[PDB]
Amino acid sequence: ASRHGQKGTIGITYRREDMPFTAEGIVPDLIINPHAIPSRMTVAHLIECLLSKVAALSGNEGDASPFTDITVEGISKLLREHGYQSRGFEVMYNGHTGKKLMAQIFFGPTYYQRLRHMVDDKIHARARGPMQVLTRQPVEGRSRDGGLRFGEMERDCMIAHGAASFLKERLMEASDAFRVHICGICGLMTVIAKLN
Amino acid sequence: TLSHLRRTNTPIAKPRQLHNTHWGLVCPAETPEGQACGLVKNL
Amino acid sequence: ANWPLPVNIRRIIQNAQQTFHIDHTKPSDLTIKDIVLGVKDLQENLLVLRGKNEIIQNAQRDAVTLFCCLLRSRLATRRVLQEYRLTKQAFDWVLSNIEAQFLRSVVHPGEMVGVLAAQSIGEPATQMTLNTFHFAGVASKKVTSGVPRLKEILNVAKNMKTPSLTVY
Amino acid sequence: RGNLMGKRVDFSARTVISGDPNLELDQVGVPKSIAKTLTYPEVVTPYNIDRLTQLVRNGPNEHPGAKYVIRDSGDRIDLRYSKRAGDIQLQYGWKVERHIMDNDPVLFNRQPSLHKMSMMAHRVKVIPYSTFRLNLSVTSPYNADFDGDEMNLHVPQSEETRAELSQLCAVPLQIVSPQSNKPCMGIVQDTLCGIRKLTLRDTFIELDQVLNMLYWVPDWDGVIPTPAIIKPKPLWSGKQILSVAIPNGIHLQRFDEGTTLLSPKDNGMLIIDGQIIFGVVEKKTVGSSNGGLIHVVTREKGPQVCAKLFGNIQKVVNFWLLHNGFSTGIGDTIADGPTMREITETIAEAKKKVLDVTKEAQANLLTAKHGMTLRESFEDNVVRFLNEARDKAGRLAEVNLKDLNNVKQMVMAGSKGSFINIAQMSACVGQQSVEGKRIAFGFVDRTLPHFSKDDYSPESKGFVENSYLRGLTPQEFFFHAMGGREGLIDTAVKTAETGYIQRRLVKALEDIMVHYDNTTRNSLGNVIQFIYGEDGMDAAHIEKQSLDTIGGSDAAFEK
Amino acid sequence: YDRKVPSPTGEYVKEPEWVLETDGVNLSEVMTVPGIDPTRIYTNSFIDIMEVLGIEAGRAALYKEVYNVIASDGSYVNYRHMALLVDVMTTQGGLTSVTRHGFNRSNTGALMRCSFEETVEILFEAGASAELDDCRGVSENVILGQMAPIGTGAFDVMI
Amino acid sequence: EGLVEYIDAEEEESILIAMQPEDLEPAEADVDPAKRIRVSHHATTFTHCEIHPSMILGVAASIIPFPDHNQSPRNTYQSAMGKQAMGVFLTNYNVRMDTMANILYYPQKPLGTTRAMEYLKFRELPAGQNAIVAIACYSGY
Amino acid sequence: EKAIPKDQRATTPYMTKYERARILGTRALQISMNAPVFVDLEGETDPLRIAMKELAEKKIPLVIRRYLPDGSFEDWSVEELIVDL
Amino acid sequence: SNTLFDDIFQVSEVDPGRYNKVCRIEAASTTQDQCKLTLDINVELFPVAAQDSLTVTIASSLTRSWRPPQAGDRSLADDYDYVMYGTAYKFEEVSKDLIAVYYSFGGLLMRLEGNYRNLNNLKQENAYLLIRR
Amino acid sequence: MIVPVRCFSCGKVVGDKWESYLNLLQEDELDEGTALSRLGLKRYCCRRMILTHVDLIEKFLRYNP
Amino acid sequence: EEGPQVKIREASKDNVDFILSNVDLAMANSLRRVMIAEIPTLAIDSVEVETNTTVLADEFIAHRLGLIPLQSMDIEQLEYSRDCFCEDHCDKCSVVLTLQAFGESESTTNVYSKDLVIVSNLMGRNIGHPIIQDKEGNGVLICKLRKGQELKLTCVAKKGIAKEHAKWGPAAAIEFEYDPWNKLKHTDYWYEQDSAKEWPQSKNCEYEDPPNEGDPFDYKAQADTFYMNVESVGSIPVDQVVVRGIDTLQKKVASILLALTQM
Amino acid sequence: MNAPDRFELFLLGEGESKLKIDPDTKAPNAVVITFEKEDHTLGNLIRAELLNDRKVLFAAYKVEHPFFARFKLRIQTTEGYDPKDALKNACNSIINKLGALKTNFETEWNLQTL
Amino acid sequence: FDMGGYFIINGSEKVLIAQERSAGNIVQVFKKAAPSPISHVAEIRSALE
RNA sequence: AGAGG
DNA sequence: CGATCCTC
Ligand SMILES: Nc1nc2c(ncn2[C@@H]2O[C@H](COP(=O)(O)OP(=O)(O)OP(=O)(O)O)[C@@H](O)[C@H]2O)c(=O)[nH]1
Ligand SMILES: [Mg+2]
Ligand SMILES: [Zn+2]
Ligand SMILES: [Zn+2]
Ligand SMILES: [Zn+2]
Repeated sequence: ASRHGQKGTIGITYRREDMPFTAEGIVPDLIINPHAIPSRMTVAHLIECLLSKVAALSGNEGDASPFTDITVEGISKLLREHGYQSRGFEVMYNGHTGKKLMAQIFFGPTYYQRLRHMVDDKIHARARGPMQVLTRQPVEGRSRDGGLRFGEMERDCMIAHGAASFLKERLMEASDAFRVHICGICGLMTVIAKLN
Repeated sequence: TLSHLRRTNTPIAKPRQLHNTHWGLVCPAETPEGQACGLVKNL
Repeated sequence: ANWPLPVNIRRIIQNAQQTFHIDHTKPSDLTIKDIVLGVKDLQENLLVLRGKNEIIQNAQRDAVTLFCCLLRSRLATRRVLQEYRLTKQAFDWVLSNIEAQFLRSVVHPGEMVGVLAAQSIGEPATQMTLNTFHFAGVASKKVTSGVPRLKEILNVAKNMKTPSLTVY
Repeated sequence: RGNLMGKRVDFSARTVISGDPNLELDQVGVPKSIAKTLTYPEVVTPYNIDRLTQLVRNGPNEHPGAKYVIRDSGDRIDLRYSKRAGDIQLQYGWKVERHIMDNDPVLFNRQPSLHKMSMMAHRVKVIPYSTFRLNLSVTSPYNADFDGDEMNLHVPQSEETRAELSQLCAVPLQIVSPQSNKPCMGIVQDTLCGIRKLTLRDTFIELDQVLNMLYWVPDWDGVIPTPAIIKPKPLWSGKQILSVAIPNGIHLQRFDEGTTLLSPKDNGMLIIDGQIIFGVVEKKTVGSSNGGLIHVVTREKGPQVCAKLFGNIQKVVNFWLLHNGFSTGIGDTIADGPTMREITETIAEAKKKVLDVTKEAQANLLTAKHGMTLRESFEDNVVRFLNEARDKAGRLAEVNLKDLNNVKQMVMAGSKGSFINIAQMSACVGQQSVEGKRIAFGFVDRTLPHFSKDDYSPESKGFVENSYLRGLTPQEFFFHAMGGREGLIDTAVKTAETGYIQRRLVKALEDIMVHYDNTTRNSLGNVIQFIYGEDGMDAAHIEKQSLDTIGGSDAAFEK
Repeated sequence: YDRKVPSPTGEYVKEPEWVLETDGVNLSEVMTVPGIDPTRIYTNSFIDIMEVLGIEAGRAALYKEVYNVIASDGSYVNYRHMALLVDVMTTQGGLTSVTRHGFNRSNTGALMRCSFEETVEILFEAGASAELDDCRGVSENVILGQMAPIGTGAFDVMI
Repeated sequence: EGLVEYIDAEEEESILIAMQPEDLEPAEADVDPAKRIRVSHHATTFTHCEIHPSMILGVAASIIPFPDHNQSPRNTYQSAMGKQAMGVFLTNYNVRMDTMANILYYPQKPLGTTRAMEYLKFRELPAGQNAIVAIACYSGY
Repeated sequence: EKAIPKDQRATTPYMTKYERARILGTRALQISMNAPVFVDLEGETDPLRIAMKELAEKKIPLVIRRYLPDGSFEDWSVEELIVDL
Repeated sequence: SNTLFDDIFQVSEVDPGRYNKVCRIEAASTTQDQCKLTLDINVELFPVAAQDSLTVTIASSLTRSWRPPQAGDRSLADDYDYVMYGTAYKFEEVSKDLIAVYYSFGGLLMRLEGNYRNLNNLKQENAYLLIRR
Repeated sequence: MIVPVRCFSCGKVVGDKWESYLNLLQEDELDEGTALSRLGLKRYCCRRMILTHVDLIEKFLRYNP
Repeated sequence: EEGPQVKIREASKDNVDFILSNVDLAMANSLRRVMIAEIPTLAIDSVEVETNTTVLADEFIAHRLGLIPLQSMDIEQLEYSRDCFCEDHCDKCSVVLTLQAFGESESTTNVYSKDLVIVSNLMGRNIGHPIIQDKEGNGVLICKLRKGQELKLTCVAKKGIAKEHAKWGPAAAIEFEYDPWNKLKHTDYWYEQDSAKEWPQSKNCEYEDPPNEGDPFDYKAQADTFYMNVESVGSIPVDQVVVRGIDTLQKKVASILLALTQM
Repeated sequence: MNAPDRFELFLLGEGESKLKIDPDTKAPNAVVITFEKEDHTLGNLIRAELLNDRKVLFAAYKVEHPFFARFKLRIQTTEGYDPKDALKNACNSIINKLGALKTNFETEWNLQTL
Repeated sequence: FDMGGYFIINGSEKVLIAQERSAGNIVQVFKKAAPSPISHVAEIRSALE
C-alpha cells in the first residue's frame, strides 16, 4: 500500500526484460493501474510521486508536510530543471516488442509499504478431517485443519438456484450426517439397537 | 506503538461524530472502521 | 411507453430482414388475410396456462393481455408492409420465433421465487449510500428515505417519521 | 442457527483472490497445492480405469494423482502411507479419491452471499502460485476487488451434485440476472477503457499487429479481413479487428444524442451481421446494459457462446492496449490558467450572492414563504447558491479537459470516475455537511475558535473553496473531516442494518415457490400469487420494449 | 408538480399542476374536503391507506412505497420481486410485518420459525400446543438433512 | 516566561486564535494562482495563535504526505493501515522473544516527508520502501 | 388414487430445467456405477456427457411424478417431455 | 464488376471534429445541381484542403482471405491515390427522385446523394472507394 | 539495515559506494546531489537506493552480545 | 559489412554508447532482452554457514553474497553443474569461495567482497575473483562486525543466467531510443499547450534531421537506427555484454533450426 | 509455496520437446508451432522476420499465459511453400544478420580508445 | 528509541487505554420529549474527587 | 475480545 | 429483543 489508503495485492511478477522501460533504461518495481485513481480521489498520491522524483534527482528531501505553500507548479518547475517532463510523464517502451507506447507513463518514486497477512498465511484447504466433540461437525481454524463455514446466507443462495441435492450433500455427506434408530410408535430415539 | 499509547476509548447524543471541540485535542483522521468508529479516538 | 416484456420483437424483425436478405424495393407475397389472420392465430398459441376450463382460460387471456398489445401494435398490416417490408417466408418464421421465445420466457415450476425476491430486494438494499434525504432541493420535500424508511416499511411502523398527505 | 441452518464443511478451500485476463469467464484458477488437497470420489468403470490407475500411480504428491482407493466393504487404502501404494490393482465398483482436476465443476463464492450470483459453478483450471485466479468480468456479481479479498470454494462429491452446479449454478447461465431483468456481468476496467480507445475513427492498425490481434481470438475463422484502407499502406480500423470478436448474426442499434445514421460524433451504435458499422464501443454497448451487446449475444447465440465472447473481447482489447499503453498523472488534474481565473470568479460571485442574502436577512427584509422559518429559508438559499457555485465551477473544469485528458478518457469510456471527481479534484471541493445542515456552531456561536461569534459565511460553516489539487486549508481540512466521518459512521450503520433486513426478508419468503400449476404458493400451500409476477414469466427472459399504440398523436397513430 | 396528460391532438403534454404536501396524516377527514380530487389523494402512510381504502389499496400503496426506496437510490429491481413481498404482507387481510412480530407469528411449521428468531420459545409453545410439523418447508428439511421440495426435488423420479 | 499557554476546550470557548503568526496578523492594503485560497483575516482581536495547524493530527495521520490534498476518508483508512505495515519497530528486535515480529530487510526513509515525522522518528525506523512506480495499463494483471 | 389420467393433464409438455438437471444427474450416477448405456457412446466416456447424449436421443427410461398442491400428480416420461431449455 | 459510379467533386468544407488523423469532407458534383457527398477521409494519408477537385469512384473488384500485395506483377484497378473498402448499410430516398447511399469503410462513413444510383449500388459487402488527384 | 548490494530497479552495484558516499559529505563538505553524481549514480532508481538508505546496523552493533 | 551497422559514440570499461543502424525493432529489442537475461555468468548459489555472531541473519548475509559480482570472463569454460557428471559440484562446474572474519579491533570491523577467497582449483581460468571497482580496493561491504563477532562461511559459486535469478545479470541498465523526433508518430505526446515546448528534446536529436513543418506524414517508413547504451556490472566487460548478447541470441535461434532437424 | 522453479522458464521437462508442429485446423497450407521454454525474445524475432518473406501470407505469435514459458507461432505460406521451410529460412536470415552485427561491433570496438 | 509509558506484567507489555467519561458536578439542562409530563430537566452528577 | 472485506 | 462475512 501507498501512504493514501491504496491497498492492493501483487497480481503477477514480471522480470526486468518484460517490463515497460524508459529510454534511460529505468524500469518500475511496481505497476499500479490508472483506474484506482479518479474514484479514490487521492491527489496527494500523484503529488507525492512528483515530489519524490524531484527529491531523488536533486538529492534533497521532499517537503510533503500539510499546510505549506508547496505547489504542484513549484515542484513541476523543478522537475523540468532536471530535464524530465514537468508533470511526471515519461515516454515508455514495451518490453516484449520494444516498440514505444502511444501513452507516456506517469512514473517516478513513491513510498509503498509491505503489509502483514500474506497469501500463504491465509491459504487453506480441507478434504475430510478433525470433527468437533459435541457438534460432530468439522473443526474451526486452519491451524487444526478446519472446515470453512457454509452458512445460512450460502444455504439461501443454493435454495435460490434450486440445487436441493447439492444443499443435501453439503449438510450431510460433507460435514455432519448420522444414523439414528427411532420407534414407529413413540417416534423418539429410545430404540436400544443391539447391532450385529 | 506511539499510536497505541495515544489511544482513547469511549464506552456506550452522537459520540461517533467528529465534534468541533476535538480541534487540536483529538486527531480528526485516526479512528477504526465500523465497530468502534468515532468511539476509539487518538490524541 | 417502454415496459419490460418477454420476446424482444424488434430483434426478431431485424433478424428476419438479415436472414431472408429483405429487398425493400420489391412488392411482398403476403395478403391482408395472411397478416391479420396470422397474428390473430399467433395470439391463441402464446401459452402460459393449459387448463381446458373457463377459469384457467380467462387466467391465460389476462396473463397475455399486455404482451398481445405489443405483438399487435408491432405486427399490424401497414407496419408489416411499408415499415418491415416482410415476405410470407420471412413473416411465418417471425410467428414461429415469437411462439418459441415466448414459451422459453415462461417460469419453471420449482423456481424458488421466495428466496429470489428477498435477495433481489436485499442485495440492492446493501448498496444504498448517504440515506437521509436525496429526494429534496428546498425543505418542504424532506421525507425519510433509504434504509431507515425501508426499515419503517418492513416493520409496518405504527409511529412513522415523516407522515405526509399529498393532496391533488 | 449455526449447527443446522449453517455448518463447517469438508471439501472446501479459501485463499486470496487475484485477477486473470487469460482465464475464461466460467473458469477459476486453483493453486496446485489446493488441488492436491481436495478430492472427488470417482467410481472405477472401464471408461476411466486407465486414467484412474495412472492417477493412483502419480500418488498424493505429483499433481494429476490421488489420495485414497476405496474398495469392497468400504475400506480406505491411504496412498500416502500404504506399502502397496505402488502395487494397487484396481477393480470396477471401487472408488478413487482423485485430486480436483481441470474442468471439474466447483462452487465459488464471496461473502456476504446476498445474491444467487455470489455462488457460482466454475470450471477448474489448476494453476501455480497461491491465489484463486478469476476472470475480471465475474468481479461484479461477487462484488470482489483484488485488494486482499478471499474467496471460498466447495467441491461436489456426487455425479448428481456436479450436474446441479454445471446445469443450474454455472457462470454462463448466471449472465442474465433475473433480479433486474438485465445482465449482471460486462466489460469492466482496462478492457472497457481500451475498447473505447481502440474503437475511435482515429485508431488505425497495421498488418504486423492486425495478424497478432486476429490469431489472439480462439474462435478466429482464419481469414484476414480486407483493410478499411487499401491505398498507401493497407490500414485496418480498430472497429474492424474488434468485430472479429463479435459473432455473426449479431444485430445491434442504438442512437445516442446527435446520432443520425451518418453518426457525425461517432456516437450511438450500429452492428450488422456482427460487424460494427459506426459508433464508438464503450459502457452503453459493452457494459452490463439492458440493451447491451451481452444481453443480445446471450439471447441470440446462447450463454456458452456469450461467455466465450467476454474472453475474445478481453484477449484483443487487452493485447491492443498492452501495446498502446494508458496512464494517469498529476497533469491530468491541472486545468488552464484562464480556466482557473474563471472558476475563482464563479466562487467569488457565489460568495457575493450569499453576502447579499445575508445583508438582506439582517435588515429584517426577506419574507420566508409559508411553511418555513425566516432562518430555514436563508440556509436553503445559501446552500443552494453554494452548490450552484461548485457544480458550475466543476462543469467549467470538465469543459477545459482535453480529449487526451486521462481522467476525461476514463469517464468517457465509463471505466472509472464521474463528473464530481473532476470537479473536486481540479476545480472546487464544495460545501461539507453533517446531518443535512452545513457545519454547526459546536463552540458557542462559532464553528471553530478561529472565528468570531455569529459568523454564517460560506467558510465559517464548512465551504471548501479549494480543490484537492489546490489543497485544503486547516479549517477546510477539519470541516471536510467532520463530513467525512459521517460517511464512515453511517457506512458502518447501513451495512449492519441492511444485513439484518436481508435475513428477515429471506426467512419471510424462503418457502415461496412456483408450483406445477403456475401458482406462487408457500409451505402450507396457500396462494400468494395466482400467476407468478401476474404473468407467469421468468424475470431473466424479460426486457424493456416500447408499446407503439400508447404514444403520439391520434393523427400520428392514424398515419 | 409536473404532469403528463394527453393533448386534444392525442399526444401527451407536460401540463403542470398545483399539489399540496402535508406534515401529518388524517386521510379520513382530508378526502371529504371540497375542492380536492378524492380519487387522486395519497399518503406515504400505507397503513392509513389500508384502514381508509381497504387491503387492495393498502397493497398498491405498500408497493408504491417499497418501489420508491429502491428507485430513490437510483437502482431498479424487477416488479415481481417487490410485488411478491408486498403480496406476502398483504394476503392475510391486513399488514403482516417483516419482523418476529409479523411473519414469525404465522401458522407455519414450528421448525422453520425457530430458524429465524425467538428460537427456544417458538419450540416451547410447539410442545405445549402439541404442534404437528408437515416437514414440507425448506428449513425443516435443512434441519432433517433430507432432499428439500426445492426446484430439483420438487418432483419425484421413477422408471 | 509566559510566551505560551496550555488551553483546554473549555477555555478555548473564550479565546480568539490566529492560524499563522504571519498570514494571520501583519498588515493590510500580485498573487500565486497555484497556491490555495485563504480567507481574509477580517477578525483582529486575537488572544492566541496556533503553534502549527498540522498539530491538529496525531501519530498515524502525521505519517501521510499532503493529507490536505486527499479526500477526507482516505486519510482515515491510511491511519488504520500503517499499523498493518512492516519495518524496524525497535533496534533490540533480536534481543526480545516475542510472538510475531516482522522486520523489513532493507527499510528506507521516505523521499517525501512531513515536518512532524522528525518527532515520530520515522526516518530513523521506517515502514516501507521508495519503489519506482508506474501508473499504467500493462498486461492487465 | 390420487393419479390424474394421461388425457386431461394441464402441466407443461416441456421439461423444466430442474427436471432436466435431476434426470441428467440420476442417469450420470447410473452410468458412473457400471449400469448399461442405451446409446452408441461414439468417442464418449463422461457419465454426464453420456446422459446428455442419451437425453438428446430420448433413450432415457425415466418418468417424472409432477405433484400438484392438492396432493394429486401427473406422470410424464423423459421421451414425451419437450426439451427446449 | 467494373465501376458502379464515377464523378469529379468540389470540396466545400473539411472538419477535424475532435479527430487528428481523420476529417469529414463535404462535397458537391461538378456536373449535378443536386448530387451531394459527405465522407470521412484519413487526412494523414490523403491530405485534403479547400475546393480541391476530386475524382470519386465506387467499384466492386480490383469473402476471399486477404493476401498481402507482395507481388509486383499484381495490378489492382487503381492509378488512384486513395482506396477504401466498405459495406452498404442504408438506402434513404431523400424525397421524390433523390436517393442517398450509406457506406461504412471500417467506421469511416460515406453519404452520396443523386438520382441514378439504380442497377449499380446494391446492399453489398462489396464497396470500393477510389479517389484521384 | 546495511547498504544494499546492487540497486533494486536496475542492478547497478551500489554495495561498494556507501563508505565513499559518507566520506564525500563528511570530509569533502559536499551535498547529497553532487555526492550521488560523484559516485556515478545517474538514474534515480540508483539515487534513492543510497540517499534513502537508513543504516540500522550501526545502532545494532551498539548492543554488546 | 552487409546487414546491421554499429557506430560507437562512447566506450569505457563499464559503458558502451553506440548507434545500431540498418536493424529491425525485433532484433534491437530481442538483443536488449537477451542482454538483461539469457547471458550466463557466475554467482554464489550455495552458502554453508559454520559461524555467525553478527547482528545480520544467515540468509540475509547469504542473499548479499549472491549479489556480489564475480569474474565471469571464462564462463563458457565452466559447466552448468546440472550438466556436470559429478555428484553435486566440482572444479569443472563450480568455484568455492571462503569467508572468515572476526572483529579483532575495538573499532567496527568491515567485511568486504575483497575478503572472499578462492579455495577451488580454477585450472587457470579468469573466474570467481570478486569484481572490485571501489578505489580503496575493498569492493562490496558485505557485513560489519563489532568485537566478539565472528563469521565463518563457505560458498559455492555456480554458472547461471539472469532469467533464473537477477544476481546472474552481467548488464544492469540498457538505455534504448529510436526516432527522437517522433517522425514515426509511434507515440502521442500528452500536453497542456505545446508538445514541443512541454517535452524535453532528446540528446539523440542532433543525430537526426528535424521533420520540416509542412511535410506529409511518412506512412511507409519503418524504424531502423536504435541509439543504445549498454552498461556492465563488471563480471564481464562491456564489449562482451553486447558480443555475448549477440552470440546467445544466435545460439538460441540455431537451436530452433536444429530442433526442426530432429523432428 | 505454490511457485514453480525458476529453471522451468528455460529447462525442458520429461516428455517436453521444443517445437511441436501442428497443422492448422481452419486455413489451407497453415501451421501452428508450440515453442517450449521460450518468450518474446524468440517470438517477436522470428515473427518479425517471417514477414520479410514475400511468400508468407500470415505470421503471428502469442504467449497464451504469462505463468508458462512457451509461445505459439502460426505461419501460412503460398501454394507449394511448406511453412517449416519459411521458418528455417527466417531462422537462417536472423543468424546471418547477427553474424554481421557481431563482426561490425567487434570491428568498431577495436577502433575505440578507453 | 523506546518511549516507555507501558507496563510489564508476566513478561507481557500492557497499555492502559485512556477512558472517556462525562465530567461530574456539571450542570446540564435537557428538553424532555413529547410523551413525558415534564418539559425540561436540570441535572448534576455530583461526586467527591 | 484482537484484526482482515 | 435483535443488530452484515471472515479468521486469530
Ligand atoms: N460500483 C462501484 N463501486 C465503486 C466504484 N469506485 C469505488 N467503488 C467502491 O467504493 C468503496 C471504497 O473502495 P474500498 O476502499 O476498496 O472499500 P473496501 O474494500 O470495502 O474497504 P472499506 O473502506 O473498509 O469498506 C468500495 O465499496 C468500492 O467498491 C465504482 O466505480 N463502481
Ligand atoms: Mg475488498
Ligand atoms: Zn417407543
Ligand atoms: Zn538503478
Ligand atoms: Zn561438477
